[PDB]
Amino acid sequence: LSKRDAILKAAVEVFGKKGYDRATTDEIAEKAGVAKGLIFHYFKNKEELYYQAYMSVTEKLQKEFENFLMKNRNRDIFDFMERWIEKKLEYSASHPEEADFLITLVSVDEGLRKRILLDLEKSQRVFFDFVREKLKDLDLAEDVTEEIALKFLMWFFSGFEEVYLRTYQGKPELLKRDMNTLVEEVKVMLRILKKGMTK
Amino acid sequence: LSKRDAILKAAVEVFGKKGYDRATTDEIAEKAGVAKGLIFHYFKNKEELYYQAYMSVTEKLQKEFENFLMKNRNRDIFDFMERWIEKKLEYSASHPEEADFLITLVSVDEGLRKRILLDLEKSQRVFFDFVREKLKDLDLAEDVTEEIALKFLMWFFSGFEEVYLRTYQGKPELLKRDMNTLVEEVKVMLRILKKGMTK
Repeated sequence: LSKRDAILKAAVEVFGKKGYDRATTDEIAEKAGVAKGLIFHYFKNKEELYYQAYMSVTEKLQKEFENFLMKNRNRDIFDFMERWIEKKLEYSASHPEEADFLITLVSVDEGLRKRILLDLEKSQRVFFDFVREKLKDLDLAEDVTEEIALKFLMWFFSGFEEVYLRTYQGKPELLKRDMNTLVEEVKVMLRILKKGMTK
Repeated sequence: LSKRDAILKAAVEVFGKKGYDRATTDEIAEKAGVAKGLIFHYFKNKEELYYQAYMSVTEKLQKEFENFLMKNRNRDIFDFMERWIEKKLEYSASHPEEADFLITLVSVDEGLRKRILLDLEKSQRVFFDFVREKLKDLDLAEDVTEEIALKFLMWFFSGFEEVYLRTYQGKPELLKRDMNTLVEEVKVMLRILKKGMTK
């Protein structure tokens, strides 16, 4: 790995296990196998290191979505979103160090947290842009405008993300035990969205 | 008003405008028209005062729901939830001092915030207990179990609450301008839930 990459990897691991406040650059350097001074060669400070690590992990998730989109782009949008949720769930289950790291954002210093939040937003754009265009292929139910359909999905996915985080954060074995039941539930919920939004 | 009630009223007003950290008991006493020492006669400290004020406002919202339930209990559950959302929205718009106060919870000291969060939960129980029993009257769509139906509603309402707060907190004039469009959207979304969940 390049020195920059070894550091970012170790940073994801140390921030994940210790949290933002208690993590030290000294700890990250040790984990990465580099002199303590090297962290400051590549990164201004702990804040910039955290930010770059958060961006590296987000970029990875963007890349997983890109790959999914190219392979599933012809599917009906409900079938597509269902499969994407299954893929997301399997990703989180198989990348526990990344998931642990991502949840630390809650407790990051207000300045850095504020600076980050919007980056994540910019980074889901492709998904909802896709949904918007694919809603155009549907025979939408009476009174269901393309705007209402998109807003409804946004709000439901927001609520699902919120409950998922509350339920599973820090609990990988619980997620492993619940996965099958969760997938079954997702399949049904996407069929409720399909049936309620289309004629 | 009783001395206790005058204080709680003023507390809702001062915490709403100044926030938890910057609000002082001295300011609340002045607002309430009582000697500074009286606050400590009724309340142990600022934390207990905030807690009792949050509970007083929550009790009020419980009472508004109770009144609604008794007057609308025979309605189909989708018609019922739609009308309840309309009533909630009109309440928030007509009680801006209460809404301003409620949103301060985010920034309350961790100990008190943790102690409070669950109280709000216990306090929406009647609603979801009602929804659970009323889902029994429906001819649910294939694959839609009463458990999946309840979870889907919970998650959607969570996402709606989250976006509403983000959009409208501190912005009463924006809510006033958007109300009509928001109500129209709610009517359609509840019809999508009805159509997707029932045969």
